[PDB]
Amino acid sequence: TSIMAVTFKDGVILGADSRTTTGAYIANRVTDKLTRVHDKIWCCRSGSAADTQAIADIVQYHLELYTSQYGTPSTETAASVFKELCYENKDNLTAGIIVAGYDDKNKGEVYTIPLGGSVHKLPYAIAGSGSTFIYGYCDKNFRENMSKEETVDFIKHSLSQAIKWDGSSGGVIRMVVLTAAGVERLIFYPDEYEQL
Amino acid sequence: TSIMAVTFKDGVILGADSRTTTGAYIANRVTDKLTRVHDKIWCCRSGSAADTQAIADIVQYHLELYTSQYGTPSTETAASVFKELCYENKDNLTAGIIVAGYDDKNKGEVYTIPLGGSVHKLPYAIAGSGSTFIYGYCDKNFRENMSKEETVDFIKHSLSQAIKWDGSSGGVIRMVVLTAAGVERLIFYPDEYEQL
Amino acid sequence: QFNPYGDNGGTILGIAGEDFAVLAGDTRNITDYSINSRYEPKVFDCGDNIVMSANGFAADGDALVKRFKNSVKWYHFDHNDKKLSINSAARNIQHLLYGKRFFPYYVHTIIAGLDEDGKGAVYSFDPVGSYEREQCRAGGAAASLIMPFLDNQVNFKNQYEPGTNGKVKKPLKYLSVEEVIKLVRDSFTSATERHIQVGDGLEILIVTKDGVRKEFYELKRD
Amino acid sequence: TTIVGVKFNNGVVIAADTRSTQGPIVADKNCAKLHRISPKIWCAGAGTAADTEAVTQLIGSNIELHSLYTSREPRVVSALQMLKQHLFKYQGHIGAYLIVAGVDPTGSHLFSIHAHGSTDVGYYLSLGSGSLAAMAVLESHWKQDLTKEEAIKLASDAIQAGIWNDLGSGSNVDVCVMEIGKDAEYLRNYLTPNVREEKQKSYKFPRGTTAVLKESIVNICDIQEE
Amino acid sequence: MDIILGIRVQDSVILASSKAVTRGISVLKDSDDKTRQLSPHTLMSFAGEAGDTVQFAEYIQANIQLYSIREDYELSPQAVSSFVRQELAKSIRSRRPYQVNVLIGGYDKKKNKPELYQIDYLGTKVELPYGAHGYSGFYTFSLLDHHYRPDMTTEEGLDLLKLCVQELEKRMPMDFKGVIVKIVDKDGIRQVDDF
Amino acid sequence: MDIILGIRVQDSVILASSKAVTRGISVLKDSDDKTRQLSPHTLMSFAGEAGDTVQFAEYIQANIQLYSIREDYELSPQAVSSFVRQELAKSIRSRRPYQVNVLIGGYDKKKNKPELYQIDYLGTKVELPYGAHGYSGFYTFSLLDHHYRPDMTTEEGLDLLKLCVQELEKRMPMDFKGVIVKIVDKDGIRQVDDF
Amino acid sequence: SDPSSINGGIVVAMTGKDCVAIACDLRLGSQSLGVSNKFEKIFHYGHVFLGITGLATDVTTLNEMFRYKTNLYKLKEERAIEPETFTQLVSSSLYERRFGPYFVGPVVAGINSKSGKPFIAGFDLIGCIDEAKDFIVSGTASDQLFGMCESLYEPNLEPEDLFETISQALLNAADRDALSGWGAVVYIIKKDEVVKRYLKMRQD
Amino acid sequence: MTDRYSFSLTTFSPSGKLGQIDYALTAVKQGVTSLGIKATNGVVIATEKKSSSPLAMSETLSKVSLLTPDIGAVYSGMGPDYRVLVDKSRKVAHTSYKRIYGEYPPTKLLVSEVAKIMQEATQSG
Amino acid sequence: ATTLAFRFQGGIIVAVDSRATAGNWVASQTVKKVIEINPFLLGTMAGGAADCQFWETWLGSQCRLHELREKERISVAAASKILSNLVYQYKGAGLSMGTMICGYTRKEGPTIYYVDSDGTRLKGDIFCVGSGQTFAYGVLDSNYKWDLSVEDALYLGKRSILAAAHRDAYSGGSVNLYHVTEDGWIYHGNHDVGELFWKVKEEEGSFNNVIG
Amino acid sequence: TQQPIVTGTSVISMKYDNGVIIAADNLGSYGSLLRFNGVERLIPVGDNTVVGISGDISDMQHIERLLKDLVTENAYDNPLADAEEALEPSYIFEYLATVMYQRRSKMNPLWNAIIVAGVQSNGDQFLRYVNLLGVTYSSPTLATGFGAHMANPLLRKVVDRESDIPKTTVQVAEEAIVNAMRVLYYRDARSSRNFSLAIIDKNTGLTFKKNLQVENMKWDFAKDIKGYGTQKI
Ligand SMILES: */C1=C\C(=O)NCC/C=C/[C@H](NC(=O)[C@@H](NC(=O)N[C@H](C(=O)O)C(C)C)C(C)C)C(=O)N[C@H]1C(C)C
Ligand SMILES: [Mg+2]
Ligand SMILES: [Mg+2]
Ligand SMILES: [Mg+2]
Ligand SMILES: [Mg+2]
Ligand SMILES: [Mg+2]
Repeated sequence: TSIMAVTFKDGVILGADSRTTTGAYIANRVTDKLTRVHDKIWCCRSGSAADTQAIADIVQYHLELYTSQYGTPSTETAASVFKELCYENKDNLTAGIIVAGYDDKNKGEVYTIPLGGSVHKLPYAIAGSGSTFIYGYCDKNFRENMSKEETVDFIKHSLSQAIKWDGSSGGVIRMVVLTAAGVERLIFYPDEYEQL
Repeated sequence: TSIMAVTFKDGVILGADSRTTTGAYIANRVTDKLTRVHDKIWCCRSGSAADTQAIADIVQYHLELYTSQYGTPSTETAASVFKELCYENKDNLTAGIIVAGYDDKNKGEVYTIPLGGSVHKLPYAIAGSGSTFIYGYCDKNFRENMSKEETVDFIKHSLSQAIKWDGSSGGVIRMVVLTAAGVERLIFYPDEYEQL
Repeated sequence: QFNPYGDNGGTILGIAGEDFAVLAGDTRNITDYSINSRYEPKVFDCGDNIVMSANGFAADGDALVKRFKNSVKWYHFDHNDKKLSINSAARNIQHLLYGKRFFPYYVHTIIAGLDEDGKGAVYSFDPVGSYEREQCRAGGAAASLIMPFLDNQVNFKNQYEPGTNGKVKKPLKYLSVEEVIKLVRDSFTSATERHIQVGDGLEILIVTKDGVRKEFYELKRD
Repeated sequence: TTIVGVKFNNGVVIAADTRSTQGPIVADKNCAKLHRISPKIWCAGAGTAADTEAVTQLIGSNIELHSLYTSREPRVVSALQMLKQHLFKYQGHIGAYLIVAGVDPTGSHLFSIHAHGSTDVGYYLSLGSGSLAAMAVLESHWKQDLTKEEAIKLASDAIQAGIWNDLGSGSNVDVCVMEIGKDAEYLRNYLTPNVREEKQKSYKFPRGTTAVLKESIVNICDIQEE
Repeated sequence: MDIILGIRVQDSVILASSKAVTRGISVLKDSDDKTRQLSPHTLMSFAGEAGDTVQFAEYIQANIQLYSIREDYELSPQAVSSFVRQELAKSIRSRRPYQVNVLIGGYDKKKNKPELYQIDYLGTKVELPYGAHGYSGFYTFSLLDHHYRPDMTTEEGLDLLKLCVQELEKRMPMDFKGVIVKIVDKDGIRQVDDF
Repeated sequence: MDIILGIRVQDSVILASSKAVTRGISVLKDSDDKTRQLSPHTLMSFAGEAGDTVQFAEYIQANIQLYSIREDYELSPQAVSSFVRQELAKSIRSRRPYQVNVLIGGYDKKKNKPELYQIDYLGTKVELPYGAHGYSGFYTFSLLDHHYRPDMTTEEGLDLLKLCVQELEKRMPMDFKGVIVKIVDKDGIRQVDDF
Repeated sequence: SDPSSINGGIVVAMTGKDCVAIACDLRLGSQSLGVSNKFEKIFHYGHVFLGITGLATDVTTLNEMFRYKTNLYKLKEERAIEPETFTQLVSSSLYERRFGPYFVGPVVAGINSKSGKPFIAGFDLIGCIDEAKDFIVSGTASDQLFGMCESLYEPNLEPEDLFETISQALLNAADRDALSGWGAVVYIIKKDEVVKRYLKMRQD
Repeated sequence: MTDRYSFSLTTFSPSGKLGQIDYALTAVKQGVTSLGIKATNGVVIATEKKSSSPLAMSETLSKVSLLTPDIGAVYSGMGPDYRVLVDKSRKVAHTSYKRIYGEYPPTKLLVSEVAKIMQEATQSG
Repeated sequence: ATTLAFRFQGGIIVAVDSRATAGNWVASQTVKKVIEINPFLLGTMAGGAADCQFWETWLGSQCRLHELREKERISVAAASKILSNLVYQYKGAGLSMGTMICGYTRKEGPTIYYVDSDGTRLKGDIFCVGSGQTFAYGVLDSNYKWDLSVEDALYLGKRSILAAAHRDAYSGGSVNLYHVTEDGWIYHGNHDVGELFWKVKEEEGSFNNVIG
Repeated sequence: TQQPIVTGTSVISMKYDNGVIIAADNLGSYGSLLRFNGVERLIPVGDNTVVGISGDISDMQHIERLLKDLVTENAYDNPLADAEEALEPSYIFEYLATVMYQRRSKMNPLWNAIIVAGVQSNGDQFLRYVNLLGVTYSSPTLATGFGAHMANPLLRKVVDRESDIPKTTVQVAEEAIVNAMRVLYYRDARSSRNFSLAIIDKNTGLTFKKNLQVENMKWDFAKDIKGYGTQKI
């Protein structure tokens, strides 16, 4: 798995590959790892597919009930609910989740929740087995307040390399853009990103 | 450990960090990982320090005796001697060696010998625990037939990132330049490469 | 795997005199080959003229002392401020220790004071609560170095009267508080020389009818 | 165990504590850890004490024969090479961790060597359980172009840090100074900051205190004439 | 414990049980009675893990005696054996199972028939003309297979039992210190005091 | 095998050794002689792992008989015991050590003295007034400590030995099928055929 | 299981004024079972004394080995071996079995016949030499012996005072060890007379 | 190949003479004179440096050799044979003595070891 | 450790050694291995020191509650069974206990029950328990009679512990003697093994193997 | 029972004449990966206490929330919450020490080593340690992890016993702490150049310094070091 989320001038974009493996067998080559827990709060999942789906479903339930009572939750609030589940059940979970969301007050925000269940607010985050190979590239190429097009290029190029070197990553590059304008899904195919 | 060797227009340059660890303790922060087996045939060492020193000493002995009988050995010949030791004693060795050398006929050549004792001739090579973090960066930034200054910058920037992310790497960046003009040693300190 | 136990080193020593008792211990606290503190008190005044030390794993040691001190407080509340006698304190500590029989306090406990006749008393416990009134007891790291010396110099073991050649034992004459303190200091000086976990300082608590007094002495810091 | 080595202007100095232990028990309070490989090549050992002694004497013996064969004074690099190849062959089972220092016709040298056979070069080095305490002092006070007096001071200060802070180290500081164009000076018990205080009591027994069953003369002499 | 034997003859059931109690290195006792009277015409012998054997036997004894008082009636040997089997079958999936094997020798006063039941610690029940637990059967069953007749007298049953014990005393490595023999018939339970 | 005892009295050495040979489940033999005559006035009993015991004993016997023929002379019990110790001390660091414990009872014709040596499989030798291997000593040494005198007759030694065997037969769990008893004195070696 | 504590036993050596003392218990056991109360652990080759604790088969073997070697030494050198030289021989002999060692704790004691200087030394099972000025201890009650020696010892004791010191060090150390005791022997060694004394002690 | 000369080249003649030893002594007789004198507080050994050529640096040829710090040797006869004997004598002082006893051998015993080596060249194959 | 108890004409003799060890290290030579449950009942310590101490004091509390409720002395049978039923509840948890519950009542006479931490409860005439039990059994079995006098029985128990103290490395220190009568137990003193061994050796002529 | 995942290295501290100093680097390691470079591991409680935490970061964040909740709870129905009934360093430590020992007793520890540094109401210096086992101790200098092995020896040269505390100024103490952090950066493979430092003084109060860097580093001597033995070039 190769996943990342990047804040930019107009908000935040989440990116992910589409490969799901059982050992060396690709059980699903068109997986959607970008999951919606609220209208403009999404997450990237890595680790146990069963665990991260179970967690995401519970979070979506919590934020739906939150919204009915208190109105739209913040991205920080969503990250907290994720953290509570991951931290308290750390013995029985294998889950690495990146939370990304867009407020109008706070704009684009990214939170990463690694194995232990800690929370870290960052300008951008990378995770999954494929992320190891792009720590160098992402650190050198990330800038704050990039344009939408620049951020799409940054994520496309980054996950391209992660896919190239990690056998557990591959397929299509999926992206979800979160701005004031709304929610936009993007997809990029192998013939496009392999020639970069 | 973070090590690499890069061929360029005038020959080849080897690069390395200077950190040697025993667990989390830095046993030597000014290690020289660029070792000379012949006048213009050097290597970068990773893995067991005992094993790679023992191997390098034996290779230096073999190439010295070769030279006395048959004249200057090729870089390919040196790589073969390394491979013979690493392959035949694979059960008892933990050694990852990059061999780099300059002929006048063949110019700059790089060979990498990973754990198993296989040989791979490449335009450039990266190895050591820190190399994982710069596969993306090096693949995106390497060009063939670079100038000396460009190659120094490429290695400096690459190992800078490897050092930044890998706890097992650090200290100074050492480099050795192999050309027709001779053998040049370079050193770059933390205050220089950390601000890149 | 998580190991709930540790070893903080240290060595303690209790000696019962005719009308007094001493409980001594070194002030060094360690883990593995490092020193945590050169002065971390290990012997405590628990009230009612009772002194206590629980040597071994310091977390368990602190917990037990804390719970016993608490037991003294509640004994006063429940029984009209009655003084907790040393024998009653000893039986109470057995139940505190045996309460965790299947997850023990990893300590060797010693208490000292005076019995109800005013005579010096020392009680010694194993980790799970078996106990005995004793005249002399060393505990902890250098206990094996100290006890044989005390058998010889306090109880005059293997000592006979010159001229009789083994026929008449050396008579067991009573020792003063000044005499006992000399043997304690020499016991710890000797232990410091040959045991790496013993050193830094020696703190002695002396119990008489007048109350509890403290004495401190430097030990080698290497 | 704390052992250090420090380079200076015209030579090199090594130092060591004097405590040897078996578990938590101190076996010898005044142990000698500075080993002579040759007159002007000395090394300090940590780890298994028999191994550090044996490997020193073996290489020291072979170094002497080599010196006689070649009519040349022994070199530090020779001792280093012979030590590492021997230790590598035994794959760490010979538990010798050494700091090797000396002067020879090539100059002054300072190396470390580990049980598996890897070696290092440096201006200041430390080994043993008290090496972290010692290295803290070395990293705080070392500079280029140290004098002989400054190096002895630094080395002994580094050993002291081990003596006081590491339970595996204690007692006294031994030093050996190897200067170019001079005899190596071995300073046994250079510092003595751990003398035991007088005891409170004398434990000398009255004669006849111990019970005896039998007495007899033991014949240590050979079979006699006549 | 070790050897427990049982044989059902014409008009009675005979149970033989060893007298030794060994705790590892030493033989602590040589007169131990490994049996409990459950009711006037029902006897149970037992062998297995220390402590559990007697605990189980006395527990069963108490339950049958309770039934006897409540109903003023003696349960049939078959009924008692079924109760015992269920207790052991329940026990085998417990937190800590009873490690006890039993023989139940009873005389059914309704049918006027002796009955022998063999039950192991798993709750495996079988009605037999003769039975054993542990290694006892390995030595004795070949002799019983040869000599046994369903119309044997009590005296003939005791003689065949003596031959079984003699073979055990010859070929078994352990010294089980002889056996206590008890007879269960229409008149109740009695012990053969010379064997 | 199991129990081997030895007692040195005034004028002789008496060795008692069990007769049982047990292979796991069954007692295969009840008349096994766990001893070898090394020389006319030297006897060795043995116990340990199956096969190795007899192999070692016969190997020693062959070597001593070879020495006797070469020199036309009987080695002293002390000399024989030292040879045996060295063989076992050599064996313990071998690829596969002899797992054999021995007692050596001999009468020294030069000194006119009986001698008993106890050697275990490690090569641990001790000269004793009485000795044993395995668990035998645990049961018998308290009796021997009480009754033993250095001036005992052979008949008194046999009586004390009977008391030792009786205690073994009472408190030991295993049936060792009695003992074969042999006496070593100035006239040589003889077996007590009623014990 | 641990070879150095199957049989049990202890040895202690001390220096005095123009004299040395070496002492040992007499127990040989098989773990809990006491087997022999006459197993002496001190031997001598000329004027050099050697105590050996640990595995009893190795104790006997090494004694026979050093008797062997010192007898050849004497025939070739035409003189008795000295304590300093013998100490090196013990160390050499133990280290030759580096990866298959004798499970022992040897102790050397004696007086150099030429210099008159008292000498003691101790070894680990692999040959490391502990050459103490004051005292050497060895065996299953070595902790106890360290405790006794460290407090009881003072330098320059006269032969008959040293006897009392070393005896009381051994006795009280042994009485705190299950695998030591069952009798004790003390050697008092001077330049040309050696006295051997068996001590009366508890037999449990 | 293999050394197929496993038989003695020195043998007794009918008169009881060992020819090769006698002839070796003849070679010694032709050799340059060397001597030794023992005093109460020391010993001296001396010989002539018979230089084969004046262009040769005779300081580089050592006829008098240190064996141990307290033992020295000189010879008469075949120089090359001496040189290898010195190498063997230096080594045997360590292997058969110093590595065992932690001290250098006494003169008589080192002599005994050198003598043994020379005896074996008189009987070996 | 070595503990014994045997029934005879005059009641029960209980004898124990006094040594406690942790590995080879002798922790104490002055251990009290006879637990005075009450003035009529005695228990012996073997196995776990705490387990024996704690639960046999607890037993004394249960016995006291019994006689308060029933206005009658508790039987040895009932007292021993309270303890065996208790340790049986804990079976598997790791209790370590080997004890003889000894008493003398009107209805039973002198009675001894061996109680053990895996649930065993055995009535008997002679019991021995501990690392030195085999040595003590030898002396007991060869010298025991029902018609021993109180004096001779006391000596037999003393001599049997001495035998074990000598041979067993983990037994020794001193011998504690008790004599249990119908009117209660009577303490018969502490006897140092060191002094007792030499005394017995001379007077009895035994231990000729040992030089004195 | 668990294992630490994201971890923080050494916390170091010492007493001086008028108060205490405490320091810790800003790194959150993920095994050998130097993952997070902006982690604050010194957490102030009021104006009199700073709690320094090493080990598992997820547990550190949990402890941080417990301390934040402690301040809220103390203010409830407490008119003197900012005066006489404010939280003391000794109160904060005893609470944490209780939690740490309880958690280890349930076989579910907070995988940390903690140092509570502060100044009490009466001006007394407070410095005490607690870890995942519930083990506690006090000393003139305290350090966790690698700091225990390398910092303590250096800090103990300044304050070797209790009587050295009044002789030690804040300048000398801070200097010693800053040097120790440099030594740790040289020698600890899980350390970073960036760190935070806090001073709690009885006169000048709490001074919290962020974004400090290790400076005045010696590396020049590395240029002369060649090979591992015999190599000259
Ligand atoms: C320096 C201390 C260390 O570097 N390491 C601590 C381990 C200590 C080793 C050494 N002690 C010994 O060699 C003692 N013998 C010994 O350990 N033998 C081993 C055994 O388990 O018995 C065998 C050989 C495996 C000896 C002193 C009795 C030691 O003290 N090292 C010092 C320094 C090098 C003297
Ligand atoms: Mg799961
Ligand atoms: Mg891929
Ligand atoms: Mg120290
Ligand atoms: Mg003893
Ligand atoms: Mg005993």
